Amino acid sequence: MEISQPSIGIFYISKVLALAPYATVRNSKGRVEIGRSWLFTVYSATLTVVMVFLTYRGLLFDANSEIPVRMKSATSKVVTALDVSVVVMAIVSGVYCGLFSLNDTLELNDRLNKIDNTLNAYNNFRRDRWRALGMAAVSLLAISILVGLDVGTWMRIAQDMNIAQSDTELNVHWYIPFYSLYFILTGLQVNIANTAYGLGRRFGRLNRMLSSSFLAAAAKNKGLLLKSLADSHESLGKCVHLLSNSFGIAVLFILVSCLLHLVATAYFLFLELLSKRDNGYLWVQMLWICFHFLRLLMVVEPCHLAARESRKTIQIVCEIERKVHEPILAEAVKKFWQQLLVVDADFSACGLCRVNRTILTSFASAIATYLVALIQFQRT
Amino acid sequence: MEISQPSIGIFYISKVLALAPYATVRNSKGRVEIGRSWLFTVYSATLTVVMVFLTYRGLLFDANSEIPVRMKSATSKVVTALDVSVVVMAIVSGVYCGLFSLNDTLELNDRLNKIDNTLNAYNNFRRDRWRALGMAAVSLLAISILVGLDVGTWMRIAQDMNIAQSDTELNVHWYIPFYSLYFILTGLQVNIANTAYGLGRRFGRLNRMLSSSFLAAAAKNKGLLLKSLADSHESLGKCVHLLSNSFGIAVLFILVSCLLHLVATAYFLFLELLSKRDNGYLWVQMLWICFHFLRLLMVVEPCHLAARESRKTIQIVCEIERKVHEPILAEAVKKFWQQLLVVDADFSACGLCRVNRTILTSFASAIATYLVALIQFQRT
Amino acid sequence: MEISQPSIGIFYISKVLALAPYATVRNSKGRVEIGRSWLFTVYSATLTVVMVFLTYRGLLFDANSEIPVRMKSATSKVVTALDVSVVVMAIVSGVYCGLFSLNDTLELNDRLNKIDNTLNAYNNFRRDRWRALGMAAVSLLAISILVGLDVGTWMRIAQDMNIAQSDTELNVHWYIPFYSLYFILTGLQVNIANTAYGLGRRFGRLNRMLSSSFLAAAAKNKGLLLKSLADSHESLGKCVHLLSNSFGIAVLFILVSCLLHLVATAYFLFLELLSKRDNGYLWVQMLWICFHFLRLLMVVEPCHLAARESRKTIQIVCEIERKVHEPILAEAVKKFWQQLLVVDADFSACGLCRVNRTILTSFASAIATYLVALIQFQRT
Amino acid sequence: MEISQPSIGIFYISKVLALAPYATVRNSKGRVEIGRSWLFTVYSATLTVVMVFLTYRGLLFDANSEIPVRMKSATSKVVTALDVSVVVMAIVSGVYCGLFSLNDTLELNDRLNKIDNTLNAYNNFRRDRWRALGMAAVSLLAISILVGLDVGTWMRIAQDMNIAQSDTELNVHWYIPFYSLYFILTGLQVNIANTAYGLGRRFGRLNRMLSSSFLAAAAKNKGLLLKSLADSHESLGKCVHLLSNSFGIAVLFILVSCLLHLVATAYFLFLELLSKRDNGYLWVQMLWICFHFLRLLMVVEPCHLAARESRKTIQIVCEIERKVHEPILAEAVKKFWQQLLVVDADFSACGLCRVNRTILTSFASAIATYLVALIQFQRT
Repeated sequence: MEISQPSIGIFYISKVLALAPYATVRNSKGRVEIGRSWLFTVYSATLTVVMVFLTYRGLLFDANSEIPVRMKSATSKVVTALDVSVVVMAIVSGVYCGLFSLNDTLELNDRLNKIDNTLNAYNNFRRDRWRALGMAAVSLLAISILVGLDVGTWMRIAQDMNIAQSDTELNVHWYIPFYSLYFILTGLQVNIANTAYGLGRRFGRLNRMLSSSFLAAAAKNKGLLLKSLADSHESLGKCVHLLSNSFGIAVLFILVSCLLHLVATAYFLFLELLSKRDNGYLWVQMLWICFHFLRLLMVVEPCHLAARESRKTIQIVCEIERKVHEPILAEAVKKFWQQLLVVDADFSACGLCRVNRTILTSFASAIATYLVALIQFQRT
Repeated sequence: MEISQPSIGIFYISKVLALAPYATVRNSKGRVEIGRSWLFTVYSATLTVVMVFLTYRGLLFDANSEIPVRMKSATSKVVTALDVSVVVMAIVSGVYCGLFSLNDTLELNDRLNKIDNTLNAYNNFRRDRWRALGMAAVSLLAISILVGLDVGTWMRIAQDMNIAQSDTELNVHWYIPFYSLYFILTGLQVNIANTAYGLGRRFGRLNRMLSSSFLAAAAKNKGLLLKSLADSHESLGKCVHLLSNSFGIAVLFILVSCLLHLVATAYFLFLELLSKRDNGYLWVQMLWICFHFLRLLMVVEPCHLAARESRKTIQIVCEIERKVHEPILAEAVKKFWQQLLVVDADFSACGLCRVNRTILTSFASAIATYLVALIQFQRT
Repeated sequence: MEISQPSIGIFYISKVLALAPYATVRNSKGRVEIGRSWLFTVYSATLTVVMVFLTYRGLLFDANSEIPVRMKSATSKVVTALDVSVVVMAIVSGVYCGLFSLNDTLELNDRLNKIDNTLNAYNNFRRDRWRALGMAAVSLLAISILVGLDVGTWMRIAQDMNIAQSDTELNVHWYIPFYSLYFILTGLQVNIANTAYGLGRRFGRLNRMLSSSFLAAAAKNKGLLLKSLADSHESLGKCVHLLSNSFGIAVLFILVSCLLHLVATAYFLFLELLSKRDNGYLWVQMLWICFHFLRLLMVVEPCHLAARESRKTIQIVCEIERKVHEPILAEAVKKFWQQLLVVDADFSACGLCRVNRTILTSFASAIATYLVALIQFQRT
Repeated sequence: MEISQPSIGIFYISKVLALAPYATVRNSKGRVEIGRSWLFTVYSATLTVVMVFLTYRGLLFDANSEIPVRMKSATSKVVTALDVSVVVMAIVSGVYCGLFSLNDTLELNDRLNKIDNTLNAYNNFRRDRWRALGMAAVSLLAISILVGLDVGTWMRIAQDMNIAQSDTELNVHWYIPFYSLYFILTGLQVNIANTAYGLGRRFGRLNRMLSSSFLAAAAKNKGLLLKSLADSHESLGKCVHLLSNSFGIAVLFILVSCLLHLVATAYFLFLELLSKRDNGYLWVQMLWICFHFLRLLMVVEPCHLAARESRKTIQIVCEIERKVHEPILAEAVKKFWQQLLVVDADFSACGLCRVNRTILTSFASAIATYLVALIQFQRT
């Protein structure tokens, strides 16, 4: 997990959302030290347990209410329970990752500090800060707007089904912890995306530096510069492995949540389209499909970008080999090419799957198969 | 995207079909310069928007007509809407690719000019021109014939269902923009196939030159020739990457269109075969299956051929290593083998999938699964 | 396609079955020359066309008879037509491969002669001849027995359904060309399996020779021996590619036939088990499942064995590197290791799929999916 | 198969469970010699045949009883028969593997003795013994508890359905051989997991030794130490191949058993949940799901761990290359890197599939697909 000064806003958002239980004090040199915050550690554990219990308490209350709002039919009960369960597993995995990844966070940030020093010619504090804040603001605004629309639509649905001998508005009011869990999930995805995007961006900066220093006395300094670039590439690969080892189960549960959410929400959209009972509900479900697809991209694209940027470095080095003539420089380029021969670039979610754009194709095939099967389920 | 003098006819076809908004003036040396044509740029954007709007306007008109011809049943409505949607996405992606790939087109054609100069012993202007014109003519003739047959069959179907209190012929007449979109899709596929086939053909010419110059004073010239061949192979690989980066989303949407078209048309053929209501409709649907399979091959085969031709070069170089004895020549062959160790050969459609003949197996499995599921859908 | 003196019996079986239209005259040196036999070329083409036409004529006759025996229900009609179609495509592809693979056959046999000369210490004429004749005899005996059982069972079924106003025995008698096509398919599979098994066996002999000559004046001869082994390995890989290029579509259609046959026969076995109408039919269908699984193994196992044997050579060479000290010998082993780094070992069926034991897992998954879907089809 | 002094308890458990028919006498040096035990060889074969026959005899008795307990409905009959069949195939494959893997067991233990001598600094007799005994005790306790719960639940179900004119308790009493087969399966899985975990643990110890001796006169000894580490890594890879060649079909049938068990038990849990007839049965089925998932992990995780540990050695060696300067030491590290370039690390179950955590994803997808299809089967 990355905590830098440009992206300190994302870290604060994750910290208040029980995902980054670390206390950071900025040094006079601009470097950010990281240490365990036991106050926020117990706060994160307590908040996760309490709000997960509250979310399931509201689920049971809706199921045991006089007039259920969401847990009405057996199919609706199973779909709603699964919808809550995937969010709960994703946020719990994210909090667990944040609690037990302090050492890997320290190693990742130390390596990133060294890499940033190496690539100081391509650092942009303003652009990085605005990109990080923009991504966090857009994600939080999107989830806030969709939560407001969803709660309003469900409040209207509850009012329509309301009977004078029971209250249905409180049933919608008891789903507030579920939407707060959605906020925690959004913060966790923003934090993971920020770290993975930073790794891919630094890989791209390394490739740009290689091409700008080797394809567009002095030879000793140039060889030292190439040695620094090779060390930075190896360190960036280790950083990718650190992020995978720390948040692999979180990414895996995010992917599972995205798959189940897309299938279930599309199935509900088909049911409402067949019934044609409400139009605003259809638009809200379409927005939910967009949100789930966007967060799937937000977890998939950064890993694919990092892998691609890290895998084109060997082609750049091959060109450098075809262009180098100096003995010590050619030996250094040979060492770099040998290192790049066996680099493990792809992001792995605990070894279950490799996180790249191929996951999108697998997700699309699985969504189509399960959706069609559910249609046959409904007709029968 | 390739624009050469032998294949200038395909470029003109793509230009009038809103896919190649580039102005090319032939030099006195025979080289074709390429520049943005703002007249054809705005023409391509305007034509795409206008005819897409007209196609969907005709779709809505058919759905809102007194007697619908194609949008009759809910299953028919969904299938017809999806049939129009995949064509619209494919042609829009192709036009978008053609609008924002001028720089990559310039780089690809510059590299191809250098490669053609290197392999001038294997260039055949007459054969290349006739192959390109033949492929374009066959594709345009096939789509023209199938459009005429489809509109005639649908006109007959509309006449059979016609009632004196409504007009059904105009419903078929409003599907003309959809068939024009089919023409644009055919032109886009011809352009992509021409570029990819040219890359694979040049890879094969490079392999032939390697085998004819190294397996069947002077040594310095021979080593320079091998250096040119190695540079040509690297440039051809970069050309494949340029084509993938420029038209990857177009190829991906073409593949999606082919998959959906094959599944939907086969499902309609099964429905008509079960009903046994019309025989000419069955033959037209069979021709549509042939056309969709042929265009799937036309987008899949060139990429597979390019990958295979580029991947056998390393075996040829290994034989050259086993046959070479000259010091400078052996060093050059060693450099070539090292370069060929890490070549990225497969064509990638935005990283979603690798375009080769394995896609055919995946398509066949997916088609069988979805088709059988649709049969169970219809029986229920 | 391999035609050697030990396996000349398999070649004669394939020749009389319209699969090997080659005229071979044995030399005084024991080498078998191969040339096109226009008499057997036109015989193969004529026999294939005639018996394919007869098989489909009998299919149409059964469908148009007063009391159909196999083409009774629409589901039965589709299953029986597909059962005939896969056999027809497989045998036609095999005959087409045999007609247009004379040059590759010549190259493969020339390479195999050189390899056999290199590995003459491990050649066993008696064992190879008895293995080839045993495989051919077992396959022909199995298909003969199953054809007799199938025709007897169908004759009994026709007699049970017989009505005095029609003849049903002639309906079974018109399926004789279909069973002859099964014989041609068995011969084609035997020929392909013999060639692929020979390639894998020679790979294993090469590995044994490497381990027995390098792991268990003189150094110059030993280096020459290693050069011969490296050339033999490269030639064996080219032989695998020759077999793939010649009979890839035949192997692909054999795999398609095996998949469709297993699914359809298992579905019919489930139908008969549900009906419990006949027990001998159930046993015959179980034998057909065994036969289709065995021929699937007969086409899959040899390719997997060849790939495994060719892929363990690099490990043997790595051990030789760790054991070699002589300068020229170490250089030769380095060249061999470099060659083995980039060997294309897996058998490819026209690039559609890689033929190994992974195909068995894919087949099992596909069979389970389609079978379960067909069960839901039948219940509905 | 591994038989060491720390893990001698697992060997004894496997020996009394007809899985390790080997007689071992401990030497005065602490080394364990292994030889065929014909008494236990015939005991293993006789016990396997007898109890398999008894399990199927009880299955037939339940099917032919007046009031069947488990083989009541046709769906129940098929599910129960498949449940018994997968266990029978798994235990039979395990016994067959144990009977015909004496030579590979000898080779594996000789190699492991050499590796343990090489890595004697990281051997922990107490920790290894307690880990092996703990894993065996936990697995046996879990299967014992679940067998007791399952037999008690089925006894209660039989008592509820009991009619005065028949006995149903004996029907449950005749399923005792099936539960004994479950015990044999648990012992076989413990033995396989112990061997695979030992291989992965030794790979990790080798990586730790490499990092502690090369990253944290004398140079000759250090080079000899690296040569020993390289030999140990190659020997560990050969040990993984020995385990795969010996117990590949056993692992494959264990995977098939796990897949079928998870699908069938989940389907029965869904049926009972829909019926809501018994709650204790639901809890027992949930425990069975946990047990099948845990044994799937117990067969999948060790292979994935071994592959990962063996695949990070090349990265460690790359760092050593970047840190080494001594000529003979650098040459030794170059040899080690060359060896690690082409290491076959993944565990293969007879080539059908590669055993790693990707199997979990494939299993999850297959389970979801078959389960949903079975739900549609039940509703229809």
